[PDB]
Amino acid sequence: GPHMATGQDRVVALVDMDCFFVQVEQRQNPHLRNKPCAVVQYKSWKGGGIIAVSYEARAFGVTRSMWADDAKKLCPDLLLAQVRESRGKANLTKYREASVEVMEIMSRFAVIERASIDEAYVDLTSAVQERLQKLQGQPISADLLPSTYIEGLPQGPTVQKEGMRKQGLFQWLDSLQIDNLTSPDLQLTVGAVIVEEMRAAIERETGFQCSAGISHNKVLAKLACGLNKPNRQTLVSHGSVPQLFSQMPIRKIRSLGGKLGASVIEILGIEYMGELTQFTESQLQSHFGEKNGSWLYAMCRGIEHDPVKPRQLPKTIGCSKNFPGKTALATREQVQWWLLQLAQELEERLTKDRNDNDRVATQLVVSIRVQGDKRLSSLRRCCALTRYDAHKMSHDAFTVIKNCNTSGIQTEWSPPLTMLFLCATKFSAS
DNA sequence: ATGATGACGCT
DNA sequence: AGCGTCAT
Ligand SMILES: Nc1ccn([C@@H]2O[C@H](COP(=O)(O)OP(=O)(O)OP(=O)(O)O)[C@@H](O)[C@@H]2O)c(=O)n1
Ligand SMILES: [Ca+2]
Ligand SMILES: [K+]
Repeated sequence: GPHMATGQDRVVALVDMDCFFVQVEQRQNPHLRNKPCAVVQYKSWKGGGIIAVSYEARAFGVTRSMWADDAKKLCPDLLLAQVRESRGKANLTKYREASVEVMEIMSRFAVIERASIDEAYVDLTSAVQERLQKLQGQPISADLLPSTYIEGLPQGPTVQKEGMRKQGLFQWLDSLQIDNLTSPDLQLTVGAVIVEEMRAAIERETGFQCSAGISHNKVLAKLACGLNKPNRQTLVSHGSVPQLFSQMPIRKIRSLGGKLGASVIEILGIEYMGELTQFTESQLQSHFGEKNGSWLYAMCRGIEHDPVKPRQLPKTIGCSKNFPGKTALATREQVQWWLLQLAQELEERLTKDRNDNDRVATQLVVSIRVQGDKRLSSLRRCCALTRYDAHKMSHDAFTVIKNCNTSGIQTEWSPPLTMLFLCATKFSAS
């Protein structure tokens, strides 16, 4: 009752760019705009691997991981943009720089947590409180929420998508208590107004469209963002959670998409997030551990406490290349040349990072895979990163992995290497 | 022969 | 430290 927390203390938004890599290429090349198109890397094996897909192309069944030769069988007019290749490997610099453009814009509105190349969480609690004061109780016009969906509405006693959307928005606004400044539903609505403004600024200043979710925590904001894509935003209120979760497959909630979520389903004999409410917290802790059990107990009620962490820059800077099947590295010369290739790209990115961001990495992580292992990584070793010098970094990487060579011959490498990875970590201010 | 990333938990 | 999970 009066002491039962409802997890309505914050306003959190998740902003996610639509078909990011595709939009980056379509901004650069206007011939790709408003067309079925995809982004592909490499080209020789089966036309290249598709890594991003425009919504027009998704209508034909094109998906990520598809070989482009196979995507062309579903969508013969599919247009393709190729990832840049430098020093023999895919180079994602264009997308990292486009990401910085977006993140710097969102940072004007609030402190962000950079979750990925194209996603950021925003804690809007303070900004909402401010905007509510600037209001002083005037109602919020539907005109301020032109691309907002209210999940769960319309409901109660038109056949077009936008008609639905407006009907739900009208019901939501008509029931709002704009007089109470601590009403959570009011706070979410003002949050959504701000997110409309943020999304308009991103589009105005970059050309890029995005979707967003607005709720009271990160999991609900992420789920919300996915409900109405592309180019729309969705508000998921605390009150909408019971119905939303009642048919929500457990795997759709962030962190439950893998083995843990599969075990929740199998051990408890359930399918949907809402079914978790019927277990005590101690029961869930007994099955899934103290941390996971408490998290599930709260999360299935719409409650989660993970803070939006103030972090706009990535914590690691890594360079990786696979050498699949027949191309696995079988000579010391090969291993050494590719370590140098990776190390040169890493040196370039590290020097740029140090000039831009006033920090220096202090640890170099080297990771390899040997032919035969089902695990993505077969060995990971660290060494000191004392100088931004590619030849030194590649020599140190070789020193820390060279005893993996089963070969009795000095020149050969066995088993051959199917993956090389160099990662700079443990940043210090400079 | 998906590939190239990136954050965080466990021991 | 080194490995694994989960995600873009
Ligand atoms: N396995 C994956 C995943 C992502 N990505 C990259 O991260 C970007 C954002 O990932 P995403 O949000 O999951 O997908 P999206 O392309 O933005 O499309 P949308 O968000 O559904 O509109 C993609 O554009 C790139 O394809 C990559 O490389 N491999
Ligand atoms: Ca996206
Ligand atoms: K994303």
